[PDB]
Amino acid sequence: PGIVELPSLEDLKVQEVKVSSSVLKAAAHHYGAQCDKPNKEFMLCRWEEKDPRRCLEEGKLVNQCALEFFRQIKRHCAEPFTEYWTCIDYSGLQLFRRCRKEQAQFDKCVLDKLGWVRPDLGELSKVTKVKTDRPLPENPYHSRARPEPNPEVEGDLKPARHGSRLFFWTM
Amino acid sequence: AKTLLHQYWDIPEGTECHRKTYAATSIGGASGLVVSAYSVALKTPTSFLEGVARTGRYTFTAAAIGAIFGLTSCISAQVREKPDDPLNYLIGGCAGGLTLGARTRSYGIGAAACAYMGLTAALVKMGQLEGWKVFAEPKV
Amino acid sequence: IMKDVPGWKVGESVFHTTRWVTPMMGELYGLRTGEEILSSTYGFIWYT
Amino acid sequence: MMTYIVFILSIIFVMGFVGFSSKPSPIYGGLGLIVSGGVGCGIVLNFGGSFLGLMVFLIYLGGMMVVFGYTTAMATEQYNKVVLGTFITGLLMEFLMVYYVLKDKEVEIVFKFNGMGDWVIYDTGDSGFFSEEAMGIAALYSYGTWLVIVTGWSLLIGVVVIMEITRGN
Amino acid sequence: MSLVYMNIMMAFTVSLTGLLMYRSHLMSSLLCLEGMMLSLFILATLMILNSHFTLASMMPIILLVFAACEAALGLSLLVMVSNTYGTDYVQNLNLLQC
Amino acid sequence: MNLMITLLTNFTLATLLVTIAFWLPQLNVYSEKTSPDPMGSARLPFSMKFFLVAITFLLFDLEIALLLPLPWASQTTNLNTMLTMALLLIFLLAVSLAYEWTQKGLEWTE
Amino acid sequence: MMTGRQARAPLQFLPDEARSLPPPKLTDPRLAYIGFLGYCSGLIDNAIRRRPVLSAGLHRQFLYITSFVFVGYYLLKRQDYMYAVRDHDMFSYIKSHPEDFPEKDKKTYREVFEEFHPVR
Amino acid sequence: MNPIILIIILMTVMLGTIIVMISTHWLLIWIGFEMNMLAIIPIMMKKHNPRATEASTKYFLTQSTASMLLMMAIIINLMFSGQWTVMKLFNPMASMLMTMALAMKLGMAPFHFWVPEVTQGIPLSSGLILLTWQKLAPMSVLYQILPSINLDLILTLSILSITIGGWGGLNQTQLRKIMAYSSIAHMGWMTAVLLYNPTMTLLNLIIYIIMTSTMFTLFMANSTTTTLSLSHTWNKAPIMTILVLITLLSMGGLPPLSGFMPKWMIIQEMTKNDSIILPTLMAITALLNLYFYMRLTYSTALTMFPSTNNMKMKWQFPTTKRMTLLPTMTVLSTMLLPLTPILSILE
Amino acid sequence: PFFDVQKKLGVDLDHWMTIQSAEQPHRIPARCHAFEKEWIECAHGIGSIRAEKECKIEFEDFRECLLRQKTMKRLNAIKRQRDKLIKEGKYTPPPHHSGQEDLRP
Amino acid sequence: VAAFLKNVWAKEPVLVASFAIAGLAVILPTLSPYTKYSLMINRATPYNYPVPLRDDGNMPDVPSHPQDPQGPSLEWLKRL
Repeated sequence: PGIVELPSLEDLKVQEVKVSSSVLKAAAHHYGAQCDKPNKEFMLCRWEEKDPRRCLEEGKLVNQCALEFFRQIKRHCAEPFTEYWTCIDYSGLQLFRRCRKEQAQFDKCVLDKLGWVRPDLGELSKVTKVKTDRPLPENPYHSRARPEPNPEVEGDLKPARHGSRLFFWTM
Repeated sequence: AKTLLHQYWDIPEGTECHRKTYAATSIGGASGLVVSAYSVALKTPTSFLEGVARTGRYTFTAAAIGAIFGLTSCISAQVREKPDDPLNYLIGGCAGGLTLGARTRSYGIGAAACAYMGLTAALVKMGQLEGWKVFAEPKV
Repeated sequence: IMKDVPGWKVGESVFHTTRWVTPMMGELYGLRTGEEILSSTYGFIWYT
Repeated sequence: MMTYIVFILSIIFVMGFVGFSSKPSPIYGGLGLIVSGGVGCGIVLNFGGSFLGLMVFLIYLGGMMVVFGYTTAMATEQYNKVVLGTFITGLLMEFLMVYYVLKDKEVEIVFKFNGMGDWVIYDTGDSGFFSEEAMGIAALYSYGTWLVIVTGWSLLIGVVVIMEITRGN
Repeated sequence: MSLVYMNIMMAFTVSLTGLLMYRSHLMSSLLCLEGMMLSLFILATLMILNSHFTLASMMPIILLVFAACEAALGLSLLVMVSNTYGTDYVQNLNLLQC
Repeated sequence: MNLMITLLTNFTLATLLVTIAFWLPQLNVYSEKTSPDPMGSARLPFSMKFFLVAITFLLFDLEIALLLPLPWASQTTNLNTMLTMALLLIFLLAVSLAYEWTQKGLEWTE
Repeated sequence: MMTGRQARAPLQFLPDEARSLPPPKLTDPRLAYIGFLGYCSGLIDNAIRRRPVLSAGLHRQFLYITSFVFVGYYLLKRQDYMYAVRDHDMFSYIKSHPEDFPEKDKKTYREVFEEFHPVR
Repeated sequence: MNPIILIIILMTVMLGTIIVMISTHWLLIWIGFEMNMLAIIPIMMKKHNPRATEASTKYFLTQSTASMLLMMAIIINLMFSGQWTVMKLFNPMASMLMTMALAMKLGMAPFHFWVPEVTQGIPLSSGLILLTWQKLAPMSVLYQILPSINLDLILTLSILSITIGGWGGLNQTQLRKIMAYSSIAHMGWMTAVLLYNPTMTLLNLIIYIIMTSTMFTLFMANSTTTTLSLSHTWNKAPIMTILVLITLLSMGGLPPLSGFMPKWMIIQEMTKNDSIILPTLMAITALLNLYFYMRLTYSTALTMFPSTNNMKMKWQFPTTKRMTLLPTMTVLSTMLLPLTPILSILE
Repeated sequence: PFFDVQKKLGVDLDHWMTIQSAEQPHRIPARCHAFEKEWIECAHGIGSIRAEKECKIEFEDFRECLLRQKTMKRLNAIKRQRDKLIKEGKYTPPPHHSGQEDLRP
Repeated sequence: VAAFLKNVWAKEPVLVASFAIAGLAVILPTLSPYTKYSLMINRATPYNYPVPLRDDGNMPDVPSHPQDPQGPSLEWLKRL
């Protein structure tokens, strides 16, 4: 069959977000609140195209914008975030309820230095709309032409001609 | 069991008697092996050697049936100079029936086997000539 | 690797369609080390 | 040789079957079935079926084979060539399949079998914050209403049938 | 197909050949039947979990339970045989030849 | 790999202890005993009650297997259907128990 | 053969299109035969229980005849419906595919030649 | 057995067969088959005889092997198709496994060995329930999978069943074994026409069910289990002998009786497909079924075997058995030929 | 006979479990959802004969997704040729296939 | 009725207690007003990703941001 179209290694190169899982989980809510538009555009592109190779540039935007998140943490709120992600990182299940005072201090510093509001319950899990310029793929499954169905039955039901026509039976 | 009949039928009638005789002997030996397997399964022998003896007896009887039938049919089709004729297979079937009578050590079984096996072999040749089907594909 | 084998096209898909198919684990870690294969395919199940 | 672990386990599985396909004695056949059940539970454990593996340990071994051995203890009163013969025969054919599929990597008996490890056909994704098989079983009450009804009626009818037919009157 | 499919099918085949050749007892044949059911269980759950068929994961448990219920019934029949001839030998179940 | 290591360690400690218990005083020198229980000559008679409670355990164990995934199933969205099916399963279990009770099934092993 | 025809309206004894057909007459010979079968069954019922065959149980014989006639009338209606369905499908398939059913040139006997085999 | 428990068990048998008939999932087919087996086991153990226990054990072992082969076929089709819809199978091996599983369930030769055994060891009502009701669900499953049925295998099973049933019924003296071998021959007839026209399979199934019901009802009404009591029946009640003579005449395919209706129709669907040797061979073999039916009619109604002195006492008591639908089934099984086109309601 | 009680009565008893692309708990997709979906939307309502003779391409794709015969056959060919060239000494593994890649994230 | 109930409370208290508990379990969900709270607690759990919808141009009810006033609220679960 066909040859798989694959992007070159230069198309896959981007500056990574080299942080651990607890670092991301500490600032997950503010990352969702602030970096919402490129994330939602990338996820809509992924769910509509059904192909990673067609979404790569959108993915790059995520790896840009998230980085522009963390730098703003590093410039202004480095130390409370350091304490908060360390407290998150200690516990085995990375529970949020074990680090309430550090979370309060980090949120207070962020609000009074950057004006970011932490989302409430169910706010991040909402379904939102995205205005984008790329067109809707008319054939994402690459489906070919369906077979033509059989002709249907039409017309009134006339009685059987000369009955059953089974051997000597007249009807 | 389909490749044995194919290798028997792809030999043209009255051309090489050895290959036809070998193919018919193989078909008869397969039939005798099946019969002996069912006999030793359904009726258990009193000893292992008795079972091997019964299996060998059935296999040799049916192989002799096939070899004699194929040899006689090919020789008669060679000497009578007509390949497409059920009389040759009738002669081969009666020769097989006489072989059955010689194997079972009796005369009445030999005569009945001659008559019915000659009729059956003539019917088989007639069906091969006219394209009769026993396992007919559903076309209607 | 396959510059010598005749009748071989490099990157020939096994599917008649051009739609993207999620790569099977052997397609990804086919030519890697044994420990990477073990960590990738049995790391979660064998983790306590 | 670690990457063939499931395959290695599978060998013991079919080996355990020759433990009781030869039928040496109901106690030894039950022991072979116990070993085969533990090996099969390990096999399904290596595929992610933890609940189904513990179903095998809890219900097959601890539930049903216990009753089988318990009824065995009421028969086959305590105190061969054929058992050892078919055990040796089955082991020889089993190692013949092992050697052939480890040699030419592609065999066939009825279906075409591949000689690579079991790890190739695995999935590269992640299931998220749930186990897919766990919610598939958990959908027995939300989706499988008809299955629950027929299974419960079958078990009730089985209780009635069992206590009816052993009355003897 | 995979290697474990061959091994599970071979296990089913040898348990089937074990069932079809009775030696002396009936409990051994019942154990062979439960071995066949176990191999069916393993094959079905391997196929189901390989392909991420989510709902079908409810199935093999039923495949256990029903067949396990059948096993109980079989045991009762054996006990009835053991109540007549005192043993579970298969060579006493020939009263219907005539 | 940790569970397999723990299982192998427990198994090898068990067989080391069994071998030590079964072979350490075997190397001592003692005197042997003759080859010779209230029922030595009598055969074992069959009892229907033990087999009956065995099969009753098996059937209740199968219905326990059916009833088991309720902790996972309680997190569903069809809560009315889940509650109805769970109550129906336990009700059929109780119905089987009561029918075994009424027909003198639990007699002399009550 | 007709398994795909009655696949969109399943388990229908007599569909709506069956009402477009003339119902069987009450004086149908088949209905009279089914009523005669019911009367014979009533006579056998009288006979096997050691009763006067032509005398005992007039109400039972009447119920036998009535039930047989009822069931037979409905079965006959279904039978004519399904034969009409067969004819309709046959004619529709002939009309839809003209190339598979060519009209044959119907020659007279002055052009055709038939071999003469004398009997003597 | 309690009447309530017997009623519940009979509705469980009916529910299992209905579950096999109406389901679109293979697992539910398997579930219904196990329901049917588990619920029909105690009916064979109604009298608590050693023969009944051995018959139930043989039936259990055969049905267990058949159900396990059916599950293997279902699992193979699952692997090679990824779906459970009851339709054509997508592997020849699964089709072969399912076909031999349903052949073991129906009693087709060479899996027939349990049918003359088991039917001998169980009462007449349970034997009737077996030989009529247990053959509905496997025939439905065979009906649904005919695009994947191998023609060679099914025709081999059909001719083996017909020949073995005739040659087996040629020997027996017991009535139940005769009905078992007759059943084997009739299912050979029904499966021989399945791949050509399954409406004829339905018609032959219905006619066979009516005839077997009539014969077993007559045997229950006269309380006869061997041929000699059936011979004795002429003194007690002659009308019963006339009825069994007419029903045995109809069971052999003798025109103008209704038993000529199925097989002739079967020939009409096999000469259309240019298969001439097989229907002629099957009719020639069914002449043996006609032979042992003729032997039974010779023993019962066409002559008068001697009776005993105590039979006079039986002249003083009328029968009180609930002969349910006996006249209707006697009429329907014998005078149904002039309504032959009614089979078009089964198309 | 197949008495379609479910479609006549409008009830659903086992149609949710018949196929693999059906509605699932938490919308969990199977590994061959798209292939089976395409095969089903081909073969809908055209009959079994036209289904088996008209879109054999979609059924072959679905079977290839299900069992992966050709994928592991290609993997066997690649690994066998790699082992042969390793034995012949004309090939070496790159550092990124040996365990010193310092991978992506 | 009251004599029978006192009689079974005298002879078999275990069965009386079991039947009372079973009856309470079978009639109490239909009367407690907190079952709907369980239903929308189980509904509000985000197991999957809330995949966004493409803005055709007229969707006033759906929000454009997670912190927008549109969409469902969760103050009832916060308070209860």
